[PDB]
Amino acid sequence: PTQRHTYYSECDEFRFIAPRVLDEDAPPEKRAGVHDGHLKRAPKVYCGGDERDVLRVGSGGFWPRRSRLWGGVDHAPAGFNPTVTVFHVYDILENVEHAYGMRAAQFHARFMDAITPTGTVITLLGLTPEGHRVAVHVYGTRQYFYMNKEEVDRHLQCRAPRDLCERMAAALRESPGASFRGISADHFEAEVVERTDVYYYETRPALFYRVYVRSGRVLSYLCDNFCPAIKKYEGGVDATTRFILDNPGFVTFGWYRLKPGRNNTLAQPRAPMAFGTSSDVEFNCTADNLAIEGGMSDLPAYKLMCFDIECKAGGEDELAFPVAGHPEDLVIQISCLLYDLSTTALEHVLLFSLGSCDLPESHLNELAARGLPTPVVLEFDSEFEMLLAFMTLVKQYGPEFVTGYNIINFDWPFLLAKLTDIYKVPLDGYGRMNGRGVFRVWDIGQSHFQKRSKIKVNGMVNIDMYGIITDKIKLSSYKLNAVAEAVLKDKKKDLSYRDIPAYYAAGPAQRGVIGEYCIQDSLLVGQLFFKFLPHLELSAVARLAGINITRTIYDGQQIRVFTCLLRLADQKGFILPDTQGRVLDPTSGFHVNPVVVFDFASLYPSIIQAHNLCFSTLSLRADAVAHLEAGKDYLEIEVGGRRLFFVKAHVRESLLSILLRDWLAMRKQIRSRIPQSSPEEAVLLDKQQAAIKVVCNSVYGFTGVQHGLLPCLHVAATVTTIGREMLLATREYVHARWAAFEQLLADFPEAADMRAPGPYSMRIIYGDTDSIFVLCRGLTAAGLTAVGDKMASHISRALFLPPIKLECEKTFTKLLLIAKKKYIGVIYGGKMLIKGVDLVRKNNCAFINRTSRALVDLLFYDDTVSGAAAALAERPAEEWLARPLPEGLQAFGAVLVDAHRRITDPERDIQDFVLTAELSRHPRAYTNKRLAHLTVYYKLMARRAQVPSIKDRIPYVIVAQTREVEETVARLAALR
DNA sequence: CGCAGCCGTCCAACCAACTCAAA
DNA sequence: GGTGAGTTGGTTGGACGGCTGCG
Ligand SMILES: [Ca+2]
Repeated sequence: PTQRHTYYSECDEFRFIAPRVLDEDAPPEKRAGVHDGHLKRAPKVYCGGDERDVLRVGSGGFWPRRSRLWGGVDHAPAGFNPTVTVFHVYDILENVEHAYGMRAAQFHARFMDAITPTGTVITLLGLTPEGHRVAVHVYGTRQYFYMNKEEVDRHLQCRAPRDLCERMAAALRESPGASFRGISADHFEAEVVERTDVYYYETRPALFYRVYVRSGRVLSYLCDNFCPAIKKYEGGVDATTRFILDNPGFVTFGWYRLKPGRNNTLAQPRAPMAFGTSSDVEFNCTADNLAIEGGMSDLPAYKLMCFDIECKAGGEDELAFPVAGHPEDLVIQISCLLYDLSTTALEHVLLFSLGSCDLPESHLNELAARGLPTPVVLEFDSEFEMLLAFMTLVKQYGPEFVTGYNIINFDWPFLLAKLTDIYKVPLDGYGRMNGRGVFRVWDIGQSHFQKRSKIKVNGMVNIDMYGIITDKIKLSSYKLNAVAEAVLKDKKKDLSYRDIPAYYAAGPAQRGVIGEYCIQDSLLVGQLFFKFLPHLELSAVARLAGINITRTIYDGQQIRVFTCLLRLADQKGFILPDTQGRVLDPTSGFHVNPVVVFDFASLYPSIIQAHNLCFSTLSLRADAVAHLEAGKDYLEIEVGGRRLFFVKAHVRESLLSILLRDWLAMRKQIRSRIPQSSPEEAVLLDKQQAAIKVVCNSVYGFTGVQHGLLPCLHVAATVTTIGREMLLATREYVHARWAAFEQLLADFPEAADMRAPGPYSMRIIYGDTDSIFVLCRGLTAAGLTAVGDKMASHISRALFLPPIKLECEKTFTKLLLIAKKKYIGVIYGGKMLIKGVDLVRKNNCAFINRTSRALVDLLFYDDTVSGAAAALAERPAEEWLARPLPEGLQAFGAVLVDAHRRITDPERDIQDFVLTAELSRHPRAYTNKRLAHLTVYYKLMARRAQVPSIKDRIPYVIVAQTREVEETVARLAALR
């Protein structure tokens, strides 16, 4: 081939690592540990009693393939050549081609020029509607950056643009390493343009050199090593972003059409021996050969692989957590389920097994009954053969989407550690590209218990359902079984990691039980994936933000806003510089008068719009605004000690304000269609409106993150300053206008029915970041739910400006304020809401958890306890030491007395009082020694001097000093 | 009877182990 | 990616108060 394929298509030799337990009639002395040594035969697969080599492609293969090429052999049917008109892009790659490298391919001159002598090529990855895999390579996208003309001319004595091209070329030749060679001024194109720096209102338009560069590597050097005295603009912008922004309409995910170019040129199909990727067909084109295909929105037949690995620790402890760098800690099985992402149908069930494995009739009957495919079990003699066969599947079937549970944190890191460290397989050919592609995992950072990681593989969207579900569903435990019982309501089986070595050693039937359990977990995760449809959300954000779905997952929130801002800033002639290097506090207490929550709809975005906040409307200096009129043409605001100014929208409209304005218009338009739309559309529209929400809410954070892409702490500080002043204005208005019931009634004549017995008062009692809680003494809760909408409306007219809206969320009938962001309350509908508090403690026993709930539930649902709890707030805490406790709390005390009785009673259901831990270590002293579970294992409290199981959970219950348990532990301390 | 020394008790801070959470 | 797991429970050290001994 023209570019070498770097994945394995042939293999004669490998490091054979396999458990000695797989050898039949081995004596017990040999039936332990692993073989580890080289073997000189082809890697091999056994399936249903047939054998094939792993890397043999042809008829009879034990797993499906969607690969045209294998090791440069074209396995397409004779004369295969599908016409491509429309195709759906899901991911975009950017790579440097060199005309010299491609000289043996049959490419037209108009492509060769765009890579002469080098150039970035954008590769669109997709399917046709018939399910043919396509790559379209787009030529001609130069990256570019700007520098101020007067600073450049003065700094390095340039007269005309080709001088700057020579200066940059020289700065490449003279690099500290030999990293840039073959350079000329022609690697650059430079032109003079007029632009304005995005920062500050006073800033004049100036002449900049816009410099075009052929490679992101060349750019990254000039934007760090060349004239660092001169500030640079948009040097961090990648070729993908330039491609998406420079062509109106274009998207990183969606349907496209091939079409004639400006000189009636066409896309050129590549020959098979010139393919860059594992695709059925490939094309060269330029961006004028492309258009969006409007009216297509159905996803094509992409394939999803859901996978899960089982591992067995092979060292001195068979029950320790396995470590990939220890050769003897093996991958023993991999379940791999292949779905069609468009129909949601499970198409294949593959189980890779080290050692023979016979799946149970029970399991095979259950799958057949559920209508699912019959599993193919693939058996391997060694761990290398298995990992190579899984990676061979990944390259040959090429699943566009991959999922699993903790696949980023464990399964991929363990596999790729094994493949790179133990075995020495180059991963750069195992993605969509045939070599030199990204295939990498990395650790997030200093996070020691929560080991967390990211992955990028070219052309493969990794979505981990652990990430999706932790980001969505509030749960006590995120173990996959706990999630299956919570989300799918489905009580599936367990096999412990402690059971696995005992099962694995027994024989093929017991290794089958490991298979059943492994398959079943991948099925649960597939069902979770197609419940949440997370690809549709990530797709929606990718389309909206103008970034690929890969960056949508693995990069932060900032790049989303940055890319949108960059498009808009360009339209308006701005350029973005490359970044260098209290009365609201709750008096805690219990309220039995209704509490209305007012809450600002999207406070920070609505402030940004209302007050026209932006980089480009800010000023720090009065002579910037001395020609304008105060209050009319600009806002003045003291923020963090500085006097900031922001010109109002009719002087200059904020770029942030325009982004937010336009997004919220789209969100309305979509949500207006949802009730009319067909149920297939209704889910898509729901994903679109959700994508817009997360992008809007990220604007505030984007400005506030220092050393971010485009920071402006003055805007973030003004947003939060205005937010604080708005909450106090809300409090002052509410207190001043509605001091007396008559004033409320004059504004809302409904209040005549609402009026409850006793004194009327209406006071703010808590104020969050963007909500206010109003204690409505002397009003009934029922009508107050409705009057709150009209109050919130009236406040939003009297105060504030048209993008800002205060809304009535909810009415508590009873509320316990505990602290900032901690409260419990019962809503008017009877539902209890708990915020910032856990009433069940994970380390406590059932007796304590249930009794804790009983006390809180009684405070909220017994009005006698509620009223008496309100009476407590009449006095300081110390005075209730002297005075008798208020009448009505006796029923609350009664639950404590009852629970106390139930400790020291016969017929104590001891099972409610069982604490628990798993011993895990060896059972002797360590440091702290007296760990309860050790003294109910080793120095056993109640019973004989040893306990059978070292790695499972010790149940234990505390008991009285008795001159019997004392003697037991005090003598066991001597036995020791 | 007063003062000094020693012992006991209480409080605060730090360190270690468990938990998921993958096996 | 910047903060460390939270959490608790046990152990050690320091301070304060009370009782006993000595002058
Ligand atoms: Ca997993």
